[PDB]
Amino acid sequence: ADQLTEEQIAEFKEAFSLFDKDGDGTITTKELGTVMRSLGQNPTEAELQDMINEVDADGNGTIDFPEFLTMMARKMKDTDSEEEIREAFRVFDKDGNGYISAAELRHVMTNLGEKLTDEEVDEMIREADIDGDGQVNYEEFVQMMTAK
Amino acid sequence: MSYYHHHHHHDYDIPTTENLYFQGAMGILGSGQKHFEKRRNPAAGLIQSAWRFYATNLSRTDLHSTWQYYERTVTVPMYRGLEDLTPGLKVSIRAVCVMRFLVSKRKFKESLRLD
Ligand SMILES: [Ca+2]
Ligand SMILES: [Ca+2]
Repeated sequence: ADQLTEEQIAEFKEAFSLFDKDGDGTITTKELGTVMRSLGQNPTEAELQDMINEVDADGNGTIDFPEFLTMMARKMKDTDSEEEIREAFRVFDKDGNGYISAAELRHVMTNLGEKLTDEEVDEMIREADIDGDGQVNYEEFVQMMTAK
Repeated sequence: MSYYHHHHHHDYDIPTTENLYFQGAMGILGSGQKHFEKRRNPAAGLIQSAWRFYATNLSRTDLHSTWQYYERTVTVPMYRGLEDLTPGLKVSIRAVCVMRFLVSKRKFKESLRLD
């Protein structure tokens, strides 16, 4: 599953073409960092090298278009990689009914990983049918997010 | 260099002895500093990279560039070229979230396993 239809190739094409400068045909670390820097969020030089290690198995250090397309596309939208996501929650759940409380959920989301501000934490709640007590069923939340 | 000093006085200050004790083996909430502790940062990254992958809307500016195109339409003059190279931020977010997510899976696996 690399596309459903050829329309999606246009979305992938300009996503690549935002990164590539001057038609050299492959994305180097300088180009990859440059788009993010112009937008206004700049990863570390170490992070950029870590990123272009895991992507690009040819191992030359410049990202090719079908390799990028393969990375973007993979299997389309799916209930993907569940054991990796699901067990990640299980390291840090509140109690043996399978939930995380909202106050702790905001504190981990704000201060770890990608570091959310409070409104986008509330947006996570807003996509799930939660009323009253504010306790999040992570296993169900993963089903809703990765629905197909 | 720096030391802590305390004062002790009186007799029979706490005669009752119903101090709590453990009569069995049960799970206790904790972080194992050597290894288990270092999984906090990747797990949060993996979860929040995945959320971006789902997201159709975010608190960030999507529609602002379309409002600038409406200001272009109000002027009476017409230009064949139109806007040039409009930066695609929503497309850019889609491109970086998948890379961040794939890296996050490897980082979760190289924090599940540690030295
Ligand atoms: Ca290039
Ligand atoms: Ca390459």
